[PDB]
Amino acid sequence: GSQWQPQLQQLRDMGIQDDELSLRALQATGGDIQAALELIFAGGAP
Amino acid sequence: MQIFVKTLTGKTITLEVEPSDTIENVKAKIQDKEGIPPDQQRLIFAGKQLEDGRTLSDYNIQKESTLHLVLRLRGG
Repeated sequence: GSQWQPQLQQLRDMGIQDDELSLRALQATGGDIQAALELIFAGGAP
Repeated sequence: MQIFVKTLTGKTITLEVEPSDTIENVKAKIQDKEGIPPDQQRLIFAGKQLEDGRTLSDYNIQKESTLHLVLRLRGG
């Protein structure tokens, strides 16, 4: 299992397919959905 | 018909397209007003992946539908 496993699903249902990018974003943010959205949107840390 | 393209951050843009418009053309229109290349335009309709070769009517996308413009960049 994963600490952000349920989080990935929440993102997927909203409009995400790649759980990999979702995990990477969640990992970079430390566990934040909205912040992760900006992470992917910017393509990492601007 | 009028559609609503809402990004991940929250930015929502209005787009004027027809039911016979291809998803690919949609991305081309978004790029012209947003400056975002179709390459990063991973348009996902609440989980439903929108294939570029398909049309808006293909996915039963009605008017006032909210499409999610997911910018999939290589980073993170």
